[PDB]
Amino acid sequence: KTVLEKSKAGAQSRFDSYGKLYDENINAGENQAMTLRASAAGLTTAVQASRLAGAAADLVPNIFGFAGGGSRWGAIAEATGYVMEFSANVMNTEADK
Amino acid sequence: ASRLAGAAADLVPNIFGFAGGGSRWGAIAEATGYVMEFSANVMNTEADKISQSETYRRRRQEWEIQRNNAEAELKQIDAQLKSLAVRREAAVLQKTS
Repeated sequence: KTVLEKSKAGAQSRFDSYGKLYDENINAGENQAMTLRASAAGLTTAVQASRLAGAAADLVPNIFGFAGGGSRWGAIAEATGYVMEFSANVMNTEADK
Repeated sequence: ASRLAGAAADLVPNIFGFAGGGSRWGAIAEATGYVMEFSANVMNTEADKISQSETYRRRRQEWEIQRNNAEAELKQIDAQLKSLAVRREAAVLQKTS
């Protein structure tokens, strides 16, 4: 009986240890790190978007004033700017989270 | 930070020299500098210092479980040695019989 009781205690230790880890899905440190990356990602995205929008201010009137594709020579760069600077970056950011 | 402080210093007469928001075209650059060079930068930096510490904490937790498993076995074995000793005495009594 004593041997079985020691076995029981062994299983009980494992049960409680895995129970606790299971319940504490994400630790405090892990939550702080996730929070910081999420905030940094938001800030980073805001910068990429602000930086592009700032530049866009001098491109928009050329985009509007000229007609054509390759012949405008600027609308494509701004459109592709948005696609890589913002859309691709946001998708990858969300995928990582 | 020192690289940014230099770049930010260049904007002081451009920020406090103009009343307005985005139309200033100064503050945007200062904000893109600060937010990406320092705020997002440091938050991500700390996020990895934190996850590295958590990585080690999780590793210790797994080691704690394995140590405890071994400990439980040591206790079960001592209990088994005791039950065997009793069995041995019974064998001695059988010899007496």
